[PDB]
Amino acid sequence: MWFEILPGIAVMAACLFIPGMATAHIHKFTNGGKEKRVAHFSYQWNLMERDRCISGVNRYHVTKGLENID
Amino acid sequence: MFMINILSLIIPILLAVAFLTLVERKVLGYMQLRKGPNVVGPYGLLQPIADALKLVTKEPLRPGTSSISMFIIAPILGLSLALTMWVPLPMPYPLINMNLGVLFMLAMSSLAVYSILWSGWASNSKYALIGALRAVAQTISYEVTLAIILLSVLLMNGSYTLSTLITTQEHIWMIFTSWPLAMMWFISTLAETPFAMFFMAEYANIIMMNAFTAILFLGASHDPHTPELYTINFVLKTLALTITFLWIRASYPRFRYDQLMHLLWKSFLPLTLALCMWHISLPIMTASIPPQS
Amino acid sequence: ASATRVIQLLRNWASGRDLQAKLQLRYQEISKRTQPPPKLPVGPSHKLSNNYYCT
Amino acid sequence: EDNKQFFGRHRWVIYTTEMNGRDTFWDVDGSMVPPEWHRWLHCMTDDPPTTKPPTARKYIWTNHKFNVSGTPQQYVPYSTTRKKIQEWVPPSTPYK
Amino acid sequence: RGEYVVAKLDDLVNWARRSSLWPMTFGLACCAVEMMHMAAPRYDMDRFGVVFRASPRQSDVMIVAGTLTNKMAPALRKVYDQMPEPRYVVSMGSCANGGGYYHYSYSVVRGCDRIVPVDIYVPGCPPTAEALLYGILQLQRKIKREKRLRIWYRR
Amino acid sequence: TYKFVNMREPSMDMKSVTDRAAQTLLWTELVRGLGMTLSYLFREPATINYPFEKGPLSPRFRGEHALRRYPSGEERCIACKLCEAVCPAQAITIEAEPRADGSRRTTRYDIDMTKCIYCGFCQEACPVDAIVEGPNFEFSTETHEELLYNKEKLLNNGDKWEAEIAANIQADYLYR
Amino acid sequence: RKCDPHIGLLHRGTEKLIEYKTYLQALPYFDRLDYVSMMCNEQAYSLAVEKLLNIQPPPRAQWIRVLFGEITRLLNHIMAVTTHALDIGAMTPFFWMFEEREKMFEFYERVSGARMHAAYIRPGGVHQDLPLGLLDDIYEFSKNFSFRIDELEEMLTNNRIWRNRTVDIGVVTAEDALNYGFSGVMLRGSGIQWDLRKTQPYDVYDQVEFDVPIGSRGDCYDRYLCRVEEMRQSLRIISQCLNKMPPGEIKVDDAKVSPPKRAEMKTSMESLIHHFKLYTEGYQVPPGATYTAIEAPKGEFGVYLVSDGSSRPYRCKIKAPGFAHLAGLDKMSKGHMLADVVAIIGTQDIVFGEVDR
Ligand SMILES: CCCCCCCCCCCCCCCCCC(=O)OC[C@H](COP(=O)([O-])OCC[N+](C)(C)C)OC(=O)CCCCCCCCCCCCCCCCC
Ligand code: SF4
Ligand code: SF4
Ligand code: SF4
Repeated sequence: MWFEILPGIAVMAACLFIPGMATAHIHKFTNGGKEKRVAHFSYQWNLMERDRCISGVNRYHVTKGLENID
Repeated sequence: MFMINILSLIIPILLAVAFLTLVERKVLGYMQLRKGPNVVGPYGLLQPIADALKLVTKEPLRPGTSSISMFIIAPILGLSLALTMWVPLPMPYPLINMNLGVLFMLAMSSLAVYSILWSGWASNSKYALIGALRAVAQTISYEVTLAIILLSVLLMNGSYTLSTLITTQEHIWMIFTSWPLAMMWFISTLAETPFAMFFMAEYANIIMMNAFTAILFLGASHDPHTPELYTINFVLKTLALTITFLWIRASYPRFRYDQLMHLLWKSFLPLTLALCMWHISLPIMTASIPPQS
Repeated sequence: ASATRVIQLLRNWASGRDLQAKLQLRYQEISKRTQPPPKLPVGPSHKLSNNYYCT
Repeated sequence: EDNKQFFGRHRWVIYTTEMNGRDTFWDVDGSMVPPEWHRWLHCMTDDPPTTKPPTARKYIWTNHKFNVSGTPQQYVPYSTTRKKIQEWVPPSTPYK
Repeated sequence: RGEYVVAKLDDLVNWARRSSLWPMTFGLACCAVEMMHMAAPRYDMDRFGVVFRASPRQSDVMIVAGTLTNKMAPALRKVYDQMPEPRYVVSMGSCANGGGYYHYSYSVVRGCDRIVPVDIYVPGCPPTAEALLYGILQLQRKIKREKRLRIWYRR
Repeated sequence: TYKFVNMREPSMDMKSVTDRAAQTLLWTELVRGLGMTLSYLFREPATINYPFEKGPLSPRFRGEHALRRYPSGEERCIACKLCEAVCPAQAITIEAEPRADGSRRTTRYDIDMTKCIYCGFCQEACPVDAIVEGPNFEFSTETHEELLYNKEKLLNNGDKWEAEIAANIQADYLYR
Repeated sequence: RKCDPHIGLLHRGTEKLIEYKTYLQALPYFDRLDYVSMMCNEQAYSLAVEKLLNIQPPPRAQWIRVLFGEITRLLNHIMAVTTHALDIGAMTPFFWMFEEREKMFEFYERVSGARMHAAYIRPGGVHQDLPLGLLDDIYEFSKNFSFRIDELEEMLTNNRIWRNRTVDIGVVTAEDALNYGFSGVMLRGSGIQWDLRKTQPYDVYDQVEFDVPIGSRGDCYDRYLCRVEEMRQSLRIISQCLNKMPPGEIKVDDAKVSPPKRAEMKTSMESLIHHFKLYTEGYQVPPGATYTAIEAPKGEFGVYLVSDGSSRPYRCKIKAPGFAHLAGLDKMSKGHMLADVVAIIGTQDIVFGEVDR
């Protein structure tokens, strides 16, 4: 019957699904919460380098808000 | 862990390349009153394993008049390409957010012609020589329609950054603004697409072309917090397109070469130019030029 | 036959033709496979008189 | 047996596990069907042996055999006739 | 034990080889169009999964169907040479099996055997669809009972 | 009585040319092709499961041959040699002999199964219904020698396929 | 520029072994001649032999011959178009229609007992009777057959890619075609108003109503249209045939040409003697030389049979329709691109069974 196609499509749908979910989840992980900041222009990149420098632990995703300044 | 993410893409795509074949045969089967693979495992679930390990156990005969060096690097490029354009896809968040992703996709996908060109030359047979010649001219004819469609599409997008496509569509599917181009684009994708490899190379091209068409024309809403929404929508859209891609595989007599060139250069290229002219002035026409940044 | 109404109106619309009127395969429209005994007819020469093969 | 299935699929089977000293759990062929039911299964009639068994006769096999090719029990042909031009029998004696 | 491992690897390999054939069909005579009738939906010779054309190099079993005349004698033998191992041929029909209805003709080799070695002899004139599909199943079981890896370890 | 198959001309009114331009610019007859096979996709398949069920046959089916015997167990063959004479591929070779009892039946009966053509002339030639083709068709082999039948194998099949032969000939002796 | 075909790759000594087999043994060769259509070849051989024998079949036999003659026409025309469809691509009509051929094979199975090579039509009529309930299934399939053929047309008639690959690609003019010995679809495709069933109605074809689908232009698309309308114009013939099936004996009442009934054989001696002699040497055909041709489903199939005056044919030459058709392969493949040649043989409708003899 025509619905026997679905077991065929379902597994590859999972096979196609895994790359998307894995990339999003590892982005959340290796960047610790906030997604991987995107630097399409030198302005965003030097922003990121400022974040890495200001973190003091060489991790751009570490953010120091109002508790840092005096 | 970034390396793990690559294997978390290449292998499942490789399996995805492996596993839609049973979808093809059973869709193509059930279409013609047939059943498709259903005796090997439940509903042919194990049919892909039934063929792959058989193929790797089959000895790869090599023609006597074959240049081994080219005969083994042409599949190397063919697989290397077929698993490389999967990397910049804006699927939730792309592995590589290249600011020129569309250009990179085109340059590296247009490189696939070398594999078939080398295969025909390295094989060194009368059949292989013409077949390579026919395949390449059919292919090299069709980037000009590919490039113009994508170029003219991207005027209302904003840039070649593939991630920006999601922001552009958001409200409506982008087909509603360029549906004359969608049929223009979709048809051109059909024709552009050792022997054990060549299954994998063109086949990832088949799904990725539809994945590429999915993001381009039928976008989705990417919620910043929950990414699974875009994952399901992207997969569902690229499945419907691929089913259509095989829907037409067994629904038309195959094109003949003289019409194949005639169809493009006399009925596809001139109309593609007009639509590009329509979509280059219309953002200017309505003061709706998009932001690149 | 089996196929529900929802699948039916999909296949009628996609084809544009009423396929349920006649199917390409037979559910119960055939002759019963075994048949009652027959009685074959006779011909123009199964007579005993003026059937001389010479004429 | 069914009537809802279409013609050619209305009557069907799954096979036994043991067939004359041969396990049958994965492999299947069409020759284990006994003749009495071979008529009913192939839709050649409509009276199963339960309803209409075959006429009992001595020479009819009491145990149907499936196809045997590829096994130590094969078939091997041979001349069924008798020897002709029989070699002249020589006597022995010592000699003359 | 290494004997157990070679047995499992034997079973794993041929299970594919008994489920993924590709028939290079030799369309010659009424037995050949009868094959395509098997690939028709009524019997579905593609559900087990062997493609109807399969091309020359993309093929495993060559179904010799039809009368084999000396006209085609060298063409098939050169084709059988190009068929990569493991390669099997199933002689279909009385004409291809021994000659059939043209055994005494001047322009036909009596049986496809005299040209190539055959694994399965399916009889018929023409053989009924399943009668050859059963023969394919017979070749399927013939692949189940091979000792390729087992013989290598034994040597 | 003859009927033209291509003499229609396309009307040049605005409606028809609009139909033609709409037909090609945005493909419709091709989309109609998609719709037809889609309806075919949402339809039951006609593919039977072999050998779990097979296509229907008829009582007149001609397949693997088998000699028969009388209810007494006495063979039907009388070595009248009719089947050999009519056998169009000369697959019948038989030799008779004055059997010791006095019934004098055949000594040899070899059917060259790979020469036979399953034409069914042999059964209709026999005046005592000795040689018949059983409904079996799955009797393939891996050896040429297996196909070449003989009197013993023919008798064995008659002992094996007897329910079908008796029943099929019972459903057919009025027909032929 | 060159279109000389290398043929004989199937050739068997058909005529040579016909010279040594008796007429009854000669019959199965024609079933094996065209490996696309079986039964309509028996019509040609049978019609020739009865004409020499000066024996006509009973009216019951005549209608069964035409009924199975038409189902053969469907059978050949399904295979011809579907194989035409396959070589271009378009595998779906190939599968969908081949499902229906299974029904007609079962019809062949029910009457003759064999799937393809029926050997059902013999000099003097049909050997076996029509099984009870057979014509109802013919009515069942025929009623549903038209619906399938519209599905073929719906996918195929207006398809631009098929049409464009089959319009004006391969074309032969009226005088070149008719001079080349063409027949069947090609004369009708070129516009020639000729058809053996209408001009010289053999058997019972005089008492039936149908039309001959001829067309203009002469290219292969119209030949494709000619076959399709033949399907419908065939379907009306079976519709009238099973509506007007007369009651009578299946074979001639002449025991010297028709073997007696089995009951007669085992009861009356002259039945036993005649069957004995009919199955040792058979009837002796009086000397003569007739070329009888019929409207074969693919063309005009004829046999030129000379009779020695004994129980064997002196020489029987087969007029293979494809043999004349393939002879013109040069003419209908002149100038067109290489990719279209397979289309030409697709519309040339060459089966290797009879062109290679
Ligand atoms: C204010 C409005 C501004 C914009 C207006 C734009 C113009 C109006 C609309 C024009 C027509 C529609 C757009 C162009 C379409 C193509 C035009 C063309 O050349 O057509 C004729 C062309 C050529 O037709 P032809 O060759 O028969 O005739 C062309 C004309 N001559 C004879 C002179 C050469 O059609 C094709 O090429 C047929 C299809 C080929 C591919 C086969 C598969 C088709 C599958 C279809 C179903 C799937 C569709 C998927 C769509 C996408 C989904 C994501
Ligand atoms: S065995 Fe019979 S059906 Fe097969 S090719 Fe030979 S003659 Fe034709
Ligand atoms: S069916 Fe076979 S054995 Fe019988 S007469 Fe014909 S060729 Fe000879
Ligand atoms: S099988 Fe019949 S025809 Fe042949 S020799 Fe025996 S009795 Fe005579």
